[PDB]
Amino acid sequence: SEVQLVESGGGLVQPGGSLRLSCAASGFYISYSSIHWVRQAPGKGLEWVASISPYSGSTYYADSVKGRFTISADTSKNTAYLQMNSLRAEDTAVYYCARQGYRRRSGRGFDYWGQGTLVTVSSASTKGPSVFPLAPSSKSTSGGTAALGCLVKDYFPEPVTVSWNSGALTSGVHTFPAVLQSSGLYSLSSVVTVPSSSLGTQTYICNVNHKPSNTKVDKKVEPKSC
Amino acid sequence: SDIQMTQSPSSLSASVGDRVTITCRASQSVSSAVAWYQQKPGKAPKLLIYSASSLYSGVPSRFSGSRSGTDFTLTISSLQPEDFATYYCQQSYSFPSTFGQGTKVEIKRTVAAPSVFIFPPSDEQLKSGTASVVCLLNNFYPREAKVQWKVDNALQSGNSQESVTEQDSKDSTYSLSSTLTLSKADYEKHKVYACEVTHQGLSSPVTKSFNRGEC
RNA sequence: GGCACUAUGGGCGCAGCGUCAAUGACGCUGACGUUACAGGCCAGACAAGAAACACUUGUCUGAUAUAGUGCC
Repeated sequence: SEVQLVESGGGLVQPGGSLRLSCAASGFYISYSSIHWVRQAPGKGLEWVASISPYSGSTYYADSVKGRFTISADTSKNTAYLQMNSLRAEDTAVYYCARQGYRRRSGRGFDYWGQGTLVTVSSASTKGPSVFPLAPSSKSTSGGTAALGCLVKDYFPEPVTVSWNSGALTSGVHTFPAVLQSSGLYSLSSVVTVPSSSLGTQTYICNVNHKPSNTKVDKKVEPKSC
Repeated sequence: SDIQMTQSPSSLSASVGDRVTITCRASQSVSSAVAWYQQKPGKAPKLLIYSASSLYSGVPSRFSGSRSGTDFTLTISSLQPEDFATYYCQQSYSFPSTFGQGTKVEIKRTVAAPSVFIFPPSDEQLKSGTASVVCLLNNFYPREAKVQWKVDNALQSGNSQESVTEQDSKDSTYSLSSTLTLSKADYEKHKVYACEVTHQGLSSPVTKSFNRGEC
């Protein structure tokens, strides 16, 4: 269980840029394993990217990256690298490094995986999100339950972190996936259903946190009446 | 000539206790050089099967791998609440490596109807010149549900974007989001905005709406 | 390119020839002897080595692989 893999080095890059991921083997020696990079485009499945083979240092690449990406290990550092050049947007994914287990114990299965490092390719720039309240119209309360939420609009890139009332009130909370808009920015909205007795008695404030732009927003949600 | 690994089905909706089978076919022979991974959302993949039928470690016995020619199948003998991830096949027989595009395996529950809520834009948001009208479908099952935007009994199109949760853990429901985007000018040109939901749980499509200054 | 014939390890000495040293050591070259013993060479299949390829080792199957000399 001391076996671990840790990726690093991702973030946003313009098209045509370059990014160099690391993968930090702890608990075994990189020297004696095949090491792979697998990416996962957001909303998609797994796509294989590359591998470097032990002893011979022989490498292999995906058809799609064969010429822009380069895999390498530093045995002295117990870290395998990924040199991504001349990035394109469809290179955007979470990138995972994985170890091929021992020939006589797991065949060619990848038995330990990293955590994943996210990499966005975009010529869009950073943007903090604007937080608007979806106010609970207690104008209607049938099952004694109104719905309230925060609209988190026009940010880039993702992720975003939406707590509600600072970690309390986790129950019935539905934060949605972001969606890309024709603008090229993302928008998502988080909601929570609550008793409409406690409407007013309790006060409801969503906790947004978009660290790519260093914005810690807090927005209060409440109706406005006549 | 890459070897393609065509996984099927793309989706699978079962209930606990069921026997489940997921197939994958190699466009050429891969010998038995085939792995199976389970992936739950946000997390890294877990190896389940290596060498097409041998079970990696930590894998319960209900899982099992199978080969027949170029036809590789994972089967779960009796589905458990834990065995509700996406599943991928991989060929490692030649380079470049290949994966299936995955199989999403979802819980099956009783048919639940959506509780429909609708939201005008904010004064803050209209203070800045754009109007987002957001409608909410809450805690229903199954997934497939139509949402129709009428503005003054007129169907809209293309000015709205949907968004759906993953299945809940406790009651294994869904929730869906829809957002009509407008310039603040176009928003102020109309009075009736409506959100029309057709779902199986509804005998008749349920509608929610509002006026412009309605308070 | 084909055919024939001939040669092919390891020590151990012999010579020659080096390099650093500093008259030391170890290489390199012998159809140069000698020899317990045997190997050496090329390729394929399969296995194993922390091992998809490459590398190294083992088993199996073939013969090959070099050079030299003729003839065609």
